[PDB]
Amino acid sequence: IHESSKFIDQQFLKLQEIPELVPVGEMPRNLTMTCDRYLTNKVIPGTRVTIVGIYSIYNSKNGSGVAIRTPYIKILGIQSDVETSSIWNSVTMFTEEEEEEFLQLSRNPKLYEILTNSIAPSIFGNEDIKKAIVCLLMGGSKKILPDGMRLRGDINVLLLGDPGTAKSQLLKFVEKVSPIAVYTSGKGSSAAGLTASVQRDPMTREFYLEGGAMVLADGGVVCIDEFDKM
Amino acid sequence: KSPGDNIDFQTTILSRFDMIFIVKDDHNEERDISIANHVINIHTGNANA
Amino acid sequence: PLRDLDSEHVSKIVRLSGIIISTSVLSSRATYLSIMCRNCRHTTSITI
Amino acid sequence: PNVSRTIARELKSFLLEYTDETGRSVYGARIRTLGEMNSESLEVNYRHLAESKAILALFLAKCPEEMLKIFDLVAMEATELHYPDYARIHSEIHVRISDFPTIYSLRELRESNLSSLVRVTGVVTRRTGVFPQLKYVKFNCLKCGSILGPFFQDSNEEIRISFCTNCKSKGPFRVNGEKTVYRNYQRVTLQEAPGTVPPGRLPRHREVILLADLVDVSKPGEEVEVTGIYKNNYDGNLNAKNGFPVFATIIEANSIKRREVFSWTEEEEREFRKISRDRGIIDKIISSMAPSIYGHRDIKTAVACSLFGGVPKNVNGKHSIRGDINVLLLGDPGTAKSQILKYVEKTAHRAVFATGQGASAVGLTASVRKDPITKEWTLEGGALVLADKGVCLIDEFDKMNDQDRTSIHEAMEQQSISISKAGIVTTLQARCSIIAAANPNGGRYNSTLPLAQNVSLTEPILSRFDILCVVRDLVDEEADERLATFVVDSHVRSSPIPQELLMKYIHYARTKIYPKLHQMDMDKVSRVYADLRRESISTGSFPITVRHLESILRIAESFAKMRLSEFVSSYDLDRAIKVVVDSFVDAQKVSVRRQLRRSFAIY
Amino acid sequence: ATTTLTTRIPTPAIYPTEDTEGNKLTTEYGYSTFIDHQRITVQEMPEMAPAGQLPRSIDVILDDDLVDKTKPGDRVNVVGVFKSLGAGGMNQSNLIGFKTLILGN
Amino acid sequence: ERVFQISFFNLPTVHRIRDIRSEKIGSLLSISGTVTRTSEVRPELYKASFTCDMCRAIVDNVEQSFKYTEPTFCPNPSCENRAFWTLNVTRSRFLDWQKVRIQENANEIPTGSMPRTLDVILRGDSVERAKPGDRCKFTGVEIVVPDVTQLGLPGVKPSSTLDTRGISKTRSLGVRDLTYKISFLACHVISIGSDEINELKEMVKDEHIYDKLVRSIAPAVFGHEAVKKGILLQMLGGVHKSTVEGIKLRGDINICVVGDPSTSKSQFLKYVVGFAPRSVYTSGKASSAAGLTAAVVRDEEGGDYTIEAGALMLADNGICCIDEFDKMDISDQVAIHEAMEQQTISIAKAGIHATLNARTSILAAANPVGGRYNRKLSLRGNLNMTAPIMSRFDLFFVILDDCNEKIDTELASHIVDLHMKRDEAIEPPFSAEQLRRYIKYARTFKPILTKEARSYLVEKYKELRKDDAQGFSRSSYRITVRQLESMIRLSEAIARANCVDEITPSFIAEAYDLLRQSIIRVDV
Ligand SMILES: Nc1ncnc2c1ncn2[C@@H]1O[C@H](COP(=O)(O)OP(=O)(O)O)[C@@H](O)[C@H]1O
Ligand SMILES: Nc1ncnc2c1ncn2[C@@H]1O[C@H](COP(=O)(O)OP(=O)(O)O)[C@@H](O)[C@H]1O
Ligand SMILES: Nc1ncnc2c1ncn2[C@@H]1O[C@H](COP(=O)(O)OP(=O)(O)O)[C@@H](O)[C@H]1O
Ligand SMILES: [Zn+2]
Ligand SMILES: [Zn+2]
Repeated sequence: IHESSKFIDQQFLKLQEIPELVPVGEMPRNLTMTCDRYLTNKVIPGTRVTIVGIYSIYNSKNGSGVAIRTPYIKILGIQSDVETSSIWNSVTMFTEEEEEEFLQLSRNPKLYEILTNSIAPSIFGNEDIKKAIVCLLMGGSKKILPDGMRLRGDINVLLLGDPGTAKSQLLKFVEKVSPIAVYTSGKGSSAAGLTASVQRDPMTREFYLEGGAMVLADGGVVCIDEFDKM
Repeated sequence: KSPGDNIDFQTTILSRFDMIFIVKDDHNEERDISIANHVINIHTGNANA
Repeated sequence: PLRDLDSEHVSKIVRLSGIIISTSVLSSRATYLSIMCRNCRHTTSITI
Repeated sequence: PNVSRTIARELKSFLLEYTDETGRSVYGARIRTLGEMNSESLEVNYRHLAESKAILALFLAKCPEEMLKIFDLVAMEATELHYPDYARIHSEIHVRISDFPTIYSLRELRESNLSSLVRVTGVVTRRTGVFPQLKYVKFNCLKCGSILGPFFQDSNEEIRISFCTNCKSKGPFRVNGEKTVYRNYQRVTLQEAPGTVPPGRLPRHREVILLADLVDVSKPGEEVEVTGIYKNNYDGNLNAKNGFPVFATIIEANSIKRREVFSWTEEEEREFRKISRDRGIIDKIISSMAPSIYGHRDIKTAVACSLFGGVPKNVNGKHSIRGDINVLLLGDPGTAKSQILKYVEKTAHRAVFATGQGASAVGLTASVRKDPITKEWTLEGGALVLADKGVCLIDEFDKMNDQDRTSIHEAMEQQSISISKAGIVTTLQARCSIIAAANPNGGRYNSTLPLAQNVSLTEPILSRFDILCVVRDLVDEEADERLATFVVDSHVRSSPIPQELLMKYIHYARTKIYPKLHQMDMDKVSRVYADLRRESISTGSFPITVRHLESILRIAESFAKMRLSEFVSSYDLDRAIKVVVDSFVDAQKVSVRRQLRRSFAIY
Repeated sequence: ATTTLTTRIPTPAIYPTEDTEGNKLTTEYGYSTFIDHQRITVQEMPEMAPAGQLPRSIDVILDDDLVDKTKPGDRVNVVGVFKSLGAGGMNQSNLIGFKTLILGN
Repeated sequence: ERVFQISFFNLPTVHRIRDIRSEKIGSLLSISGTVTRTSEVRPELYKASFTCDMCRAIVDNVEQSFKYTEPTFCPNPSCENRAFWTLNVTRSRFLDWQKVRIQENANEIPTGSMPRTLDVILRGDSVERAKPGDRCKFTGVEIVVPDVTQLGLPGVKPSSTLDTRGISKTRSLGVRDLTYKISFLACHVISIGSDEINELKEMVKDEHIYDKLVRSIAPAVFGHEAVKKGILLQMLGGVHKSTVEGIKLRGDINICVVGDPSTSKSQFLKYVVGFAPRSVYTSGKASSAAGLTAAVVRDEEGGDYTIEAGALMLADNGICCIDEFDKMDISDQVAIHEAMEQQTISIAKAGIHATLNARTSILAAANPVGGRYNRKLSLRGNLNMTAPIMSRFDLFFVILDDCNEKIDTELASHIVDLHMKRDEAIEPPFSAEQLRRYIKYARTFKPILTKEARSYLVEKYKELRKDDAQGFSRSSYRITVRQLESMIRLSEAIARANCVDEITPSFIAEAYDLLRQSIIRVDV
């Protein structure tokens, strides 16, 4: 009697040994992993995790040995590195003792000259650059005009010169400080594109947005280098 | 004809970037000591840290 | 590490780490079901 | 058969009696060490019990599977009086039969060899599983409130039971996974080694079972010898064989040996300290970097510094400075450029011998891609992920496409490789050093043009290499006196620090030593730089730049690691500055020769 | 299973090729009545999606009416009952759980 | 402890397997062809114990070829069902069993038909006497074997049924389809296709035999002593294991033959494949890496996987005639060069990884970019094969042609004089009847260097390489250490060729002059 019955969600995960440390001679091995109720959807593929679990045994309808079973883990709880990479998830719910001190920081007069002193511990000179980069991370006049023809608030900055002189380095620190920063290059990178790539899902053959820096970086700065090689 | 881009790229650089900064200066004898002695103070003795 | 998993300590609690590759679908399982006999017109309930 | 009672007490008497050298009862050592390490395995020599009573060795050869019923009980019986309640934590002892005489080629195993003990040769390939499977079996029962007690499981076949302790009943029995206990099982492919196959035939291959925690004690691509019992493996799904009833055979492995982990220890570490203080080991280490040629120290000095690397550091949570030293090896194709890094693939740890595209175990790309078995999906990382701590060795660096070039460039640029494919988004650490081998465009070095014009590669991928090593032709009566003799000596015959200490000394340093530099007098680097920097712009076309100065510190500290110093010595820089300037100057046009004299001021 | 929201007792009636009395029969095709069946599979709208992840999709069954008013690639809102029908695993023999779908109203 | 195998051999006739006819089923027959695969030697059940599940009674007397499961009597007649049994794996006989695949002889295929294949099976001590890739002869039984895939073929298929007459009131009707293939079962195998030493000794004692061999290693070709030496030397090895480290070396010799078209360079490859027993020939356009390197058959027919005798795994210990070399692709030439950067070959598919042995020489015929040989270019530019695969060739032979009337009339005569029936125009000093067996005596000779030779050899590499000072006249390619290594492994070839165990430098001077002759002019 389905209309007087109660049901729950469970999920199948696969975990594999991190490819940074595996035998040179062969592929990594992996474990079928399962979880139930509120433990579902807590984790995103490609995050780094520790699982606490029951290493358990089941029978697989293979087609494996003369008499055998397959291992699996029932997750009974999970935790992670605090957030893997940059993910569109973010926190707006700052605490009362943060607004208190951000307001007090706003009431320093030197605040602009403090950030230009702050946004670069190492880099020497190049004030006329760092000053502009401070202006970048703040966005700008996002304007939803009534005809819909909005204008960008963000700003675009180009570094040009002979190598050295931090023209590549200055992006690396920006990828630390800025919310949802992404660091890529011309021609994209290994297994990543610069711009939105579409392809079929190998199973169920569904078109979907695979990825790209401009797609992940929704809501922040994109760092690009070798911009001639597009 | 050539590999990669073409002079057309002269547009997207000047038209679509809100600032372009051109940053080369020429081997000034005191500058390459100033930056060097700062960069030494990076690698160890952590004085900048 | 998975490399050190063994038939030793099967069904103990284990702590291990890796990368999640994939996350499949939120399949649906019961926790209460109510059941009637199609001939006895007789009702029970089961919980898990 | 009750005769086994006679065999048991005979071998019980053997194990405890057997004195052979110095009169010692060596099995007391074999079993106490068995116990205190919680070893499941005893080690047994065929020559010893055969020298005692050959009928044991015959019975073992004829019908080992039944004979091994007796050994494990007797050894546990001896073990339990040696260690009371050892039976609590360990259920039984396996015996590793060893030193078995009749080695066969994997070809000639045939009809009579099965059900008998055999020693066989092959290469380990296709390790699959570590899975559990039954050893102690118990079942639930539905129609009564209690289980079926313990049944042992024979490896070859399943079991069935009717009886129940409360009832005789039809309804199902099912495995009580609340108690059932499992051995370790693995499937291995064994292949005849290439170098022992007669002309034109193909290496026959067999499927091998490893048990009893002998899982994960070999890794594929090494020659392995095993003791085991060969058998026809009837296991169902066999009536489907049309035509003749022809049975798939298997070997079950008792013992497995790698001879035909490496690590630093108290009794060995300290001799490196005294050696590390003995008289200028660096140029003695440069000699042991290449046994097969006379060669030339200018490449070897670069390779040694990559093998020790530098020190990674950060400026309060950011500003990563690369610990890795990267090398480009270049010169006319006839000069040795693959063989030297082929030695590195031996001598290094976590080191990979990558090649672009085919005939390569790793393609220099991080990827998500098929695996056939179960259509399993997993990442294959690039070699730069597989070697994240150590070094990636790239052969024919020029001969690569777009994708397998952007990968290395992204790794050098920022030491982490993106993934954003197949629905997985990750950045993988690629903190790996490089030795790259390349060839000039047209083979001849064409010394009248700069390196960036001689090679096809452009300056910024070329500049991520701090050290460029070059060799040209040598026409004169040196090479034809030396080189021909070292070459012909290699065919005619069919001072350095020994290799095993050398490969041990790199790993002992890197896992311990982080040599600082203290800013008492190091400022002079800026003075020498302030000279050499300015003076190359005026007379030469290409610049010297902070990226070079950066590498001087990180090359100097490598010799401090090789010295095992607490901090950078004032003349570790003197080694490094010569090693940098003879990278830059040799990279220029022949018109550079002025800069040899100008730099000789410090040389 | 798709004509009532409540799990009516199943009635696996047998198509009548013989009369109660035993006579032959013939079929009056078009005095019989028919209805259109369709299922359409809906996946999350890609601009609201937390991009990078895989698509996830569910099966919608349409009775006679709405069959004509969907086509692939259009942005569509559906309302209905997310029934969880059949009895997989717990009946018959063996895992994957119940077949879940929306009755599109 | 007793089993027998019996063979009849030397039957009066050979029947080409295209003329297999079902009128011969179960009869003795004589067959020959090419073995295309072998397979894992396996146990065949033969006599086995069968035990009742109902009582401890057993039977060992067997029904075994097919129907191998159901003896009709239990040694106590009463059972709650008498007919059915279980086997035993412990008390059984077994015999070694093998399948090999045999292919029609390319000398006798029909016009336009493909080289027919059929399956032939081995029992007992005849097992492991077939070898892939070579001519074989057989005798044995014209067996037939059930085949299912003949469903969907035209014509009625005979179906058996159990009758229904004289039993009453007791696929339930009892029916079967009996459709068969025609394999073969062979009892005998041989690898088809005294006063000898009194000839072998007699030739090596004579002073000229080397020069006789040079003008008889390809009797019909006119001139071209250079390539004749090269091929004769190519049939002879050099010590591959010549290292202390426990890594081997490229002891074998590789050759490329080059020149404008209508050179007879292609004839050599036909002569070699006609003469060298471990040789095979490829057009080099019509090829794939998966046909040169061994393929795999994916775990089919209920056995495990099997390896398919690729053309370059075959021609172990010998020559592969790669005609029109340059029309190969990047894929398969790199597959070659990965099989020359190592003697070994490695294969991956389906997770099954195999490393094959290989050790081979290649004889390559190649053509310039425009066919016409550009005298005024280096061989790298003219030949258009990338430097790594242009490396690892001990020599290149280059031919250039023009009217030289004193020769052209002798050549024209040689061509037309050849067209008189089997005439002696190409009569050598001596024929293959001793040449092949002498080469085997030369192979197992394994000769060695000498002190004065090595000390003198070190100066001839200076002499050679000095010619590249003032270079680019009578010089057209770079000289490096591999030319010394080439020169070493030619030293064994002549030492084998002369059957001299311990060489002298005055013979190595002839190999040196061959390396010299191989070089070419360029415009200043
Ligand atoms: N202003 C600077 N302060 C400190 N270090 C610098 C500065 N400019 C360049 N460097 C040095 O340059 C290296 C980074 O090179 P970078 O300029 O980022 O590469 P690219 O030339 O491709 O931009 C660092 O090792 C750093 O020490
Ligand atoms: N001086 C030498 N002594 C001994 N062997 C040498 C010497 N020079 C070159 N070789 C051999 O030649 C080979 C050089 O090949 P390599 O230059 O690496 O190929 P590529 O030019 O295609 O990269 C090495 O394997 C080495 O064994
Ligand atoms: N010296 C020679 N001896 C025998 N045949 C020759 C000779 N020179 C040319 N030929 C002729 O060349 C033909 C062989 O073809 P070939 O010239 O090898 O083609 P390709 O030049 O494309 O390899 C034969 O028909 C033969 O008559
Ligand atoms: Zn019961
Ligand atoms: Zn019976």
